[PDB]
Amino acid sequence: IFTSQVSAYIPVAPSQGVGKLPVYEILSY
Amino acid sequence: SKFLKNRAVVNGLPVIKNPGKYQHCYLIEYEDSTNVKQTPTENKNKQQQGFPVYLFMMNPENITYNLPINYQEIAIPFTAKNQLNYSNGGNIV
Repeated sequence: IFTSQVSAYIPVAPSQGVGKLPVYEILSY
Repeated sequence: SKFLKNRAVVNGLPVIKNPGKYQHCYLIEYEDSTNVKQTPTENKNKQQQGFPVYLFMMNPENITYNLPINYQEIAIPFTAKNQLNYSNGGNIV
């Protein structure tokens, strides 16, 4: 004989920009 | 009952020749079942000498063989029959 045991269950059902920045230097190249 | 016996099965059985003398049964150690009396008189110091363990003084009047075959019952509800599952064969007594 083959016997089966099943344990089962039922789940419950259902701004423009930033303020301040450090000063930068810009160098045209 | 030689008028009701099935001749089909009887004719297929081997024919045995009657032996010379009144035979007596015995118990012999297994794996000694094919040796033949290596010596005239038992020497228990040695083994496999082909001598019976016990010699019957008188033959049995009848011998009974019993064999149960181990099947298992599964009782499933609301079924007209139980499930029979083969377990094993069993030993002859």
